Amino acid sequence: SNPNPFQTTLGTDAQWVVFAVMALAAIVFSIAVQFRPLPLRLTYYVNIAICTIAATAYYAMAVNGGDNKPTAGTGADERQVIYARYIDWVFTTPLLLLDLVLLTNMPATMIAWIMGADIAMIAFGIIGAFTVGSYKWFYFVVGCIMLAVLAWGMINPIFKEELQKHKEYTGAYTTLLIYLIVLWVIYPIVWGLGAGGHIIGVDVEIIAMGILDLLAKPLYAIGVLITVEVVYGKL
Ligand SMILES: CCCCCCCC/C=C\CCCCCCCC(=O)OC[C@@H](O)CO
Ligand SMILES: CCCCCCCC/C=C\CCCCCCCC(=O)OC[C@@H](O)CO
Ligand SMILES: *C/C=C(C)/C=C/C=C(C)/C=C/C1=C(C)CCCC1(C)C
Ligand SMILES: CCCCCCCCCCCCCCCC
Ligand SMILES: CCCCCCCCCCCCCC
Ligand SMILES: CCCCCCCCCCCC
Ligand SMILES: CCCCCCCCCCCC
Ligand SMILES: CCCCCCCCCC
Ligand SMILES: CCCCCCCCCC
Repeated sequence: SNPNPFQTTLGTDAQWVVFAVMALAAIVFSIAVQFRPLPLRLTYYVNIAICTIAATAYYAMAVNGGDNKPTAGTGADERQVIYARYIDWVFTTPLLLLDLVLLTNMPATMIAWIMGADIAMIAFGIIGAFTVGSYKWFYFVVGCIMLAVLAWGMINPIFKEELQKHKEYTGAYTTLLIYLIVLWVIYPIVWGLGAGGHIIGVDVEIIAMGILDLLAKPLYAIGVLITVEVVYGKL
């Protein structure tokens, strides 16, 4: 029970690796956008911001994680709480959604509640992360419902023509969004096993979310950027 409940040099090394990749992606996108026509540049800037924020967060986690503070719980159930990741997510997950929202004609009211659910989800996550005992699962479950809500909203332009910008390319939107949803559903599983249940150790949770973050940010960004380039080229 509660195995390996503090970050070690294993977790720290993993964070430095993810830091390096996020920083490199931000730099590469920042140089690339200089060569691209103006209508494409917003999408590059969104992804430059995502990767820059993530690099900053991983720098913070790698430099400070060895302090083995703060913690939640006492005695044998005490476990380190890494909370920088939530500060990352409250800014980057709306930007990740924005990547796809930019490919739609969703009205402002709809974008608003999708983004609102997203921010709520992260908020319930960090509150749950610091909550000792069974009430943590109320936060968890409501956060999971918020993921379902934001996903439902993002799904609607797929089959609602009035929400579509360029219908002939619904396929690219659909594919990117399914990729995003698959990855995002893994995050609460990791949280449930780690921050929530104390079933997996802190280094393991670090590595798992490191892998997810690489897939969900710079690899996802490359997919989005390729999509908007190809679509713009065909218009
Ligand atoms: C122009 C606005 C740009 C967006 C606003 C800033 C975005 C935030 C950037 C990075 C967020 C993650 C860094 C947040 C820093 C977390 C601090 C930490 O890791 O604590 C370690 C513990 O040992 C101490 O208790
Ligand atoms: C659309 C494609 C979706 C792909 C989803 C891939 C999700 C990957 C995330 C997590 C998978 C598990 C990887 C984590 C691998 C285990 C980490 C580990 O063993 O830590 C070392 C310890 O033994 C020492 O303490
Ligand atoms: C780049 C960072 C990403 C894509 C982070 C995504 C995070 C989530 C999808 C978080 C989901 C959560 C729940 C649905 C319930 C509460 C716990 C969270 C915050 C891990
Ligand atoms: C679209 C919402 C999907 C939410 C999926 C949540 C999966 C939760 C799995 C939790 C695994 C850890 C169980 C707790 C062990 C103590
Ligand atoms: C949209 C569907 C929401 C599903 C929420 C799933 C929550 C998983 C329950 C984990 C609780 C474990 C308590 C020990
Ligand atoms: C705390 C809320 C942070 C949100 C910052 C990201 C905003 C992304 C733009 C959403 C579309 C308007
Ligand atoms: C040490 C464990 C390595 C796990 C590698 C997972 C990589 C996921 C690739 C998914 C591609 C879509
Ligand atoms: C009408 C059905 C609404 C279901 C919301 C969940 C969206 C699918 C997430 C996989
Ligand atoms: C720049 C894109 C990096 C994607 C890395 C995906 C592999 C993660 C497991 C090693």
